Amino acid sequence: DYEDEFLRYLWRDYLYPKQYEWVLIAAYVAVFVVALVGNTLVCLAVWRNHHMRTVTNYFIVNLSLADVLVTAICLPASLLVDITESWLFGHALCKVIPYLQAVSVSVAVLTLSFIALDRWYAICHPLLFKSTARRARGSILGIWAVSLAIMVPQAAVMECSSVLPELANRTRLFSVCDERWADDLYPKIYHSCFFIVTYLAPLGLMAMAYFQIFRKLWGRQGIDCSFWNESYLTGSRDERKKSLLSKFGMDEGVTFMFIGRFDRGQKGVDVLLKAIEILSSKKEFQEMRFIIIGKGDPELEGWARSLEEKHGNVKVITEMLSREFVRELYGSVDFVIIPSYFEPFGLVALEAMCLGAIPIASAVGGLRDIITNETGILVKAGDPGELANAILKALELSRSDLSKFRENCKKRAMSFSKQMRARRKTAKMLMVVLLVFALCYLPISVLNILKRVFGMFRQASDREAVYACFTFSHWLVYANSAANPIIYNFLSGKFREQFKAAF
Ligand SMILES: Cc1nc(C(=O)N2CCC[C@H]2Cc2nnc(-c3ccccc3)o2)c(-c2ccccc2F)s1
Repeated sequence: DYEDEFLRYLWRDYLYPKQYEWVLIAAYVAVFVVALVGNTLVCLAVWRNHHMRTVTNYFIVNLSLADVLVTAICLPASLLVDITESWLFGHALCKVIPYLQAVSVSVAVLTLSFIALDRWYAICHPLLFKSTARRARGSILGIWAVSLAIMVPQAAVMECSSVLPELANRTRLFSVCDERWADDLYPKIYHSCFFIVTYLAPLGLMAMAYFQIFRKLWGRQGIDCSFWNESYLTGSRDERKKSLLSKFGMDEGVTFMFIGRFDRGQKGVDVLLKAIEILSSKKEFQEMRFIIIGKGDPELEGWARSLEEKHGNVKVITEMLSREFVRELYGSVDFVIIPSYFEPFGLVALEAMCLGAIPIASAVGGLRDIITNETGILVKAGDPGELANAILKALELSRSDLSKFRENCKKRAMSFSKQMRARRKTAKMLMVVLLVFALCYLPISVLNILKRVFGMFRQASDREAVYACFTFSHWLVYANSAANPIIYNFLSGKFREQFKAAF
C-alpha cells in the first residue's frame, strides 16, 4: 500500500549524473549565442535598409523576433530543467515560460504560413497578388493576438509540483513544473488540437502551396544571356539581313523566321504554312521574305519544300544548324514567328528578343507572360487568318525605324529571365527554411502527442532512456532558432551582403 512513498523516501537523494552533460551545455550555449547574434543580425539587416523592406522580409523579421524571445527566455530554463531535473524558478514563471514557449511556436508557424501564402499568390495567381506593407504590419499583429489568445490553457494548467498529492509529509529536495488538468480527456483534446494546429495543418497546407509553386517554377531557369548576345555579331543589322537574304538567293525585304520541330499539333508550323498560302495573293507578299527552319513530319516537310519551290521568297532549311548560326539568324531577321499551340516555356521568344528579333507568337502559355505590348505581336493560336493579319501589321511596322522596339524586346527578355531566376532562388530558400523547421519540431511533436494522448512514458525503468530523447528533442527545438539565420546567410545574397557589412 505504501510502496510508492517509501521507495520515494529511500531514493529521494539518489542522483545519477549523465556522462555527457558538458556536451549538452556546450550545445545549449552554442545554439544560444548563434541564435542571438544571428537573429538580431537579421532584424537590423531589414530595419536599416530600404531595399530589404519586403513583405517576405517583414515576416522573416517577425520570425526572428519570436525565435529571439524563445532563445532569451525559454532556452536557459529548459537547459536548467534538462540538466538538473528540477524547476529552479518561481511558481509564476512556471506558468509564464512554457506559455511563451507555446505562443512562440504558434507565431513562428503562422508566420511561415503567411510567407507561403504570400508566395503562393505571387507565383500561382499574379493577377490577385496584393501585398502592401500595411497588410503585413496588421496581419502579424493578428498572428501574435491569436497565438497569445489560444495558448492561455497552457498557462492555466501549468503547476509547480513537488511530491505525491494527498501526502501529509511535504518534505522535498526539489520541485518540478508540469501540466495539471481536471479531467483526463482534457489533456488529450488540448494536445491533439495543439499538434494539429501548430504542426499538421499549416505544414500540410504549406507543403501543398510550395508543391504548386515548384510545379509552376519547374523548368524555368531562364537563358544564358552571355551567349544569346548581339555583341558577338558583326556589322550593322540591315547588312546582316541583306547578307543573309543574299546567301539564300533572295533580294532585300522584311524577313520573317520560324524555327522548331514540324508538328501537326504543337509548334504549329502547319498554321504558318497555311498562313503563307493565304498570303500567296495580295500585293504585300513580294515585300516579304520567309525562312522556315526545322524538321519533323514528312508531310509537313513536303508542304514546306513545295512552297519553297513555288515561291522565290520562301527558303526552307531541314539542315542541322549550330547555336551560333541560330544566334546570327535571330540577330539578322526582322521578325520571328512562333505559331505554337501550347508552348509552356517559350525560350525562342526570349533568345530572339535578346538578339533584337521581334516576336510574332500565339498568345498561349509562357508566350503571354514574356511578350507584352511594345515588345511584340500576339495572335490567337490555331488561326492562320489572324496570323496572316499579324504578319501584315509587322510589314506595316517595318516602314518605321523599329530600333527602340527591338531595344524594348531586349530589355523585356533580360528582365523577365532575371525575375524568374530570382524567383527560383527565393522559393528555394523559403522551402529550405520550412523543411528545416519541420524536421526540427518533428521529434518533440511525436513525443508530445505520444506522452499527452496515446499513453505515456511513465512505467518503471522506461524513463532514463526516454529522458535522453526528450532532452535532445528540446535542444533541437531551440536549435531551429539558430538554424534560420544561417540558412538566410547561405541562400539569400542580400542577407549575405548585410551580414558581412555588419562587421
Ligand atoms: C521545453 C519544451 N516543452 C515543450 C512542451 O512539451 N510543450 C507542451 C506544448 C508546448 C510546450 C510548452 C511547454 N511545456 N513545458 C515547457 C518548458 C519550456 C521551457 C523550459 C521548461 C519547460 O514549455 C515543448 C514543445 C513541444 C511541442 C511543440 C513545441 C514545443 F515548444 S519544448
